[PDB]
Amino acid sequence: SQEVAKELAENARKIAAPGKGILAADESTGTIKKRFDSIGVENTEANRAFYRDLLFSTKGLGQYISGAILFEETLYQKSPSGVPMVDLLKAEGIIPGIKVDKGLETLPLTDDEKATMGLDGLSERCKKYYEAGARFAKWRAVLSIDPAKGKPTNLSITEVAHGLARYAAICQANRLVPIVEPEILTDGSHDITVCAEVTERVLAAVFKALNDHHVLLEGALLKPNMVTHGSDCPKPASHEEIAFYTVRSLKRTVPPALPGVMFLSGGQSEEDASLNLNEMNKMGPHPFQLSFSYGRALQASCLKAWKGVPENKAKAQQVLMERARANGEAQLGKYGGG
Amino acid sequence: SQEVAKELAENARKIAAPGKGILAADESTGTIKKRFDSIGVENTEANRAFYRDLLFSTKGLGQYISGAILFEETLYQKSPSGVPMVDLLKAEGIIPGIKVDKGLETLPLTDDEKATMGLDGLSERCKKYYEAGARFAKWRAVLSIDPAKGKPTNLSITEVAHGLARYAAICQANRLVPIVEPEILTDGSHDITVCAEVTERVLAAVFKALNDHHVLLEGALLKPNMVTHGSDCPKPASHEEIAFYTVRSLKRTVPPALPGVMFLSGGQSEEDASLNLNEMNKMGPHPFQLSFSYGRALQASCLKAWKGVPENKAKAQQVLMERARANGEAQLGKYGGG
Amino acid sequence: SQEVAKELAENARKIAAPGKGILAADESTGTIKKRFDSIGVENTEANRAFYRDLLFSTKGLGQYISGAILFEETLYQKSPSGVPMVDLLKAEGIIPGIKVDKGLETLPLTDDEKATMGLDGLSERCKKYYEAGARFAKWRAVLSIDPAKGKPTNLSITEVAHGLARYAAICQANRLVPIVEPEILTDGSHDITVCAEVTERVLAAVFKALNDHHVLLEGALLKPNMVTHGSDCPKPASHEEIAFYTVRSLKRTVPPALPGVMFLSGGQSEEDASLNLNEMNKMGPHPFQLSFSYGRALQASCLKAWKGVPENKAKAQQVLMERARANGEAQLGKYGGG
Amino acid sequence: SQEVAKELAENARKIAAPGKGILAADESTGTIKKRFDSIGVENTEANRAFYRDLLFSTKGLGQYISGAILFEETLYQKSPSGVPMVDLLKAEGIIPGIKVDKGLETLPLTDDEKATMGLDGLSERCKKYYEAGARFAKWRAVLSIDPAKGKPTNLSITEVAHGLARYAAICQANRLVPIVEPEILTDGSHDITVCAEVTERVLAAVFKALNDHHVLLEGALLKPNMVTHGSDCPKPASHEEIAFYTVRSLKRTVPPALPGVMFLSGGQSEEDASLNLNEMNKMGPHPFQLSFSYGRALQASCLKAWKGVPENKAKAQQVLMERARANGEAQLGKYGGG
Repeated sequence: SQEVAKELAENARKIAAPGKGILAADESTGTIKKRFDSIGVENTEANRAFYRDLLFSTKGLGQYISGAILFEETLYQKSPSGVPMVDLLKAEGIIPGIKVDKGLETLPLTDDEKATMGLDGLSERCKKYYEAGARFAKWRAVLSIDPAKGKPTNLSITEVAHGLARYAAICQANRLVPIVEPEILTDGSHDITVCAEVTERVLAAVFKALNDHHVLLEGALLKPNMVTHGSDCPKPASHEEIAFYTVRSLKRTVPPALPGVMFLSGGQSEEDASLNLNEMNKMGPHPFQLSFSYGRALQASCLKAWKGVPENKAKAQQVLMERARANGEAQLGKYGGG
Repeated sequence: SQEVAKELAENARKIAAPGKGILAADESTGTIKKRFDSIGVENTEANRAFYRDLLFSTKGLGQYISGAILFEETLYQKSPSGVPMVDLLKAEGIIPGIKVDKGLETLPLTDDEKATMGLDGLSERCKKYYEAGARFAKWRAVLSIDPAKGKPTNLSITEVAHGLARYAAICQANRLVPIVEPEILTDGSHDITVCAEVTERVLAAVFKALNDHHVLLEGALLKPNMVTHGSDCPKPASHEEIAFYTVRSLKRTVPPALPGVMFLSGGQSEEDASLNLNEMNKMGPHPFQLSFSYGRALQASCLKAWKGVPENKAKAQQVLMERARANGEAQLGKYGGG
Repeated sequence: SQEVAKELAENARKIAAPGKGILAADESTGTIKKRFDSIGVENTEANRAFYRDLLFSTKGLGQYISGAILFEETLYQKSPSGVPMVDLLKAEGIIPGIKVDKGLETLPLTDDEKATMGLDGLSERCKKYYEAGARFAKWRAVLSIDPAKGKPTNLSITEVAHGLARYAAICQANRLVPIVEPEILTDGSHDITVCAEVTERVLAAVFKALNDHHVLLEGALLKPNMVTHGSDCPKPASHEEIAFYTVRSLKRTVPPALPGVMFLSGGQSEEDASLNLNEMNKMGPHPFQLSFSYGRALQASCLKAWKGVPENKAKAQQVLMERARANGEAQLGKYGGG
Repeated sequence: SQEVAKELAENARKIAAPGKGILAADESTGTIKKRFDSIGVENTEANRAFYRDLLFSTKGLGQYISGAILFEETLYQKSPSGVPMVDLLKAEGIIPGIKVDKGLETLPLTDDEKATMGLDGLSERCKKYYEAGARFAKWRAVLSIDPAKGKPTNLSITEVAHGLARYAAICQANRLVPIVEPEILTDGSHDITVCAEVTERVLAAVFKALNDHHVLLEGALLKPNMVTHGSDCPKPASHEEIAFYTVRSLKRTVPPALPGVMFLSGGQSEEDASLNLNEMNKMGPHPFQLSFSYGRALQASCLKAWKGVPENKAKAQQVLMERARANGEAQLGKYGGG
């Protein structure tokens, strides 16, 4: 359908807009519990509603945020003051997105390598989510690097690629732009060069599968890890190194019909997440927009500021805006540091 | 686990027992509605319970039937007289089995080629079904032959193989013997030789995938189509031909660690279904047991006899027994015709 | 080896230089026989030497031609006047290249689909050719489109990709930049959209294989067909269409680490070959250089001018220069027509 | 061609005849040099001719040897007394076979993992070899187990399978039964269970590729390693273990349309090679004939007896006969030890 293809491509380009990127706010109940913990907030619906409203009602946010990934609860939620979360996003011109996977399950007879579940009923969910205001979807797969254990195994990589390709095609049949997230975890003490090799291998398998399932790259986005040393390493790789190996790994594997690569921050500090993106965009221009789809790296300071205390709201929204601005500028290679 | 492997292999061999095979009684509500229609029975739970009890309470059935595939409702059902369906099977020494797929969905951007859905929550369902008395599972995939349209497409075959391998591994992790059913439909007017070529191609892909997912063949069973002309053909292929091409297609693709091949009857008459199996077992002995997993081909006369009329019960159970005996004898290559 | 990688990447970029492209002059004895026929020249070594010298001694040719693909004879040949062919190329700053495949052979049990032969002794040949002055290599694979016959078959595509990946890796181990040529023939009456679909499928398989064999894309080049209607079609597709579908097919499949895509002209007129390239480069800038590797489309007029008559030499070299200029300008999207 | 298929299947069954197996006498000049060394014989043609004649003229050899694999020299050789080597084989009713690979080459950018070369000109060679009296061919691929280095790598396995499938199809198009030899070397100190896992993985890939290339299994033979501990292990696995894991690895992967599995002895003593085969055939009957294709394990004592001394001829031929008888009896599970 030319009409569906056009819509998907237009929406994908709008999400990958220059100077903008994604707020990943799609923490499940159990994932958000953890965050609310760090600042000693109790995880009532009302609080989740307060926090999500705090994010999405931030004045001017849409200058830097093109799209927000929601958890299903939030998609159908109202702010404490009674406005639908989707209408907050719409007032800032931020496109609502929806996490659609059902999370992870061990692959039988692997060393705790994970499949991503969620295809059953996906098509029907996508239809409902579109009617609810979503225009893009997210599905996260996870791989581990462990050279001693041959991780990621063939089965790991082939499963991740199968699920991502099926999900992406199903999204596109339902007018949702799929974000394809094959996250290679930082777990371990491998060097950046090992991450690079594994990332290239995984992305080659993912894009071959996307092609096999007839996914329209013009109407899709990628959300990969940056290429870094493992998290058991004592010093992080330099920003220059991370940018070098990350851009190279992408240029080696990703066809340029894909309109955007929206990195996950994967445990990086807020500042590193901005600086590492900025370094890639000094190296511009590129075949595709290199931008951000950040959760913690946009939210961590905002949360630690808000503190569960309502009174801390304005301060926390200002802090969210500082980080959104930083990453918008980093998209353009114009972030000066903070 | 040696213990789990042992159990699976023992159970698979028990299902593929000489002189016996499977009653496929796993019709969904909507599938059973159709059958109850032909004889003008209304599809109440009570009737479904009456009919399933009529099958499973048939005295001596376990002489010829090693295993019965149930629909979930039936697994947790009681006969009209109040005995659990599973306890009827247990009294005849018939192993309960459970259909675990969630049925079919179109693959995006194919010409109505089908994925089989059901992996989400499968592992947990298998655990519950095992506790309920199931010891084997069934998952049906479907492929079409259409040479003009390049059916079955690569995407069709690769999806069918992926789902069957994932399902089989998940079953085995939960102590259930998986029946792997990749049914190539008879739709169309292709010759038996075309069916043979496609069957061999599909089975080669299925068994490579089973190997890739670490499925234990000793603890699995296959439920393939026989190799026949398409159903738009004027005369069926001869029993000798069907047996020739079917056994050859299997010998060309199936490793002999697999303990049984339990054919689906796929629209064949009750008599053809018996004769075609019998012809294969004159050609014995074989590397694996060639037997039956029949639904209509065991049930059609039984249903048309029972008529929804209770009074017709004994006659219908006698008729079921005639067909069970016929197919048990056919497993041994000793069926004389009926 | 950083050193070998650096050399390959530098040389690939030099071949894919802006405003320049490749003269494909690697006609075998039997292929060149045909050309010499059209103008009634007899195929003596001396004539082949005269014609190749006529091409390579063309004054100023290196303004538009970065590289020349030779046949083995020519690589070790002297011009009639006694100068080595390689030294003619070196005086114009044109990089010598070498065809290294051994041509085509039918794949058993296909409908005359072709494997490309040549891996045996390739590594050793590459070493010798490098010592002889070659810095890049060429290997041609061929695929056919026939939807009724399911061409190109899986076996066709997988063989083409295997041979190209093996060859490319072997070249790179020997310091030669591989030109990867998977030519999809124009044979048949399929529409441009069918060519596009098949081209994308083939390129996806080729680049996955290149990744699997550890080929360095930064040190390689692609020589694909343009995307066109089949040659049994009455009107050629418009330049705009050909450019649209060709650039899209590339953007959909080719990672942008590849430095150049040097099209084959595949039976196009000299003028179409220039105009179609020029149209793609109005659509610039691109993720990779889109340029030319033309044989007939650079040579046809030159040959028909020279006529086997020596006296026609200057005229024929002027004619070669007109076409080289045209295609150099087309690389830049600045060709005005001829 | 029914006619070619019939011939191949008949010949494959004749090679895999009960109570018989293959003498692998296809040592290249450089391989035979080594053997002639151990007993201080100088490697003249005349000696190679003497030794090969000593083997092939052994009276009654054809009771136990169905087929002899030759090196090309030997296929076109005469015995010292002037009889063609092929005519010696024909007088004993032994089918001549021919090694057709061109040996091994490193795969670029692997840790010295090997491709097998030889496809170029294979078809034409097969035609000539058939005219010369060959009716079966051999092609050896090699893989290593090194879990620390992820050997055998995907590239290793996929290359081995590609070459074996291409070669097998080409042989069959030329009326030669292909012996498919994917030898997993014993190098290293891995346990028998690791060998088993790797063997199963490799055979699954090989047989999927054979299917993809349209190889007729009924007209082919396999020559795999037995499943054993690595050669750096202090005690060999027991005969019972080796037989258990070897038969299981085959039953798990090899379709039973294949008529024979003719093991390589891979560094085993003459006695172990016989006992290990005999142990497998106590476990009979099997889906395919389990037999032998032995070089050293048939020849070692014969060579050490002959000593380069002509006078030792009769003794050496008697010794060859003892080992041929032993392995013929082992095929039948009736060898009592020596």
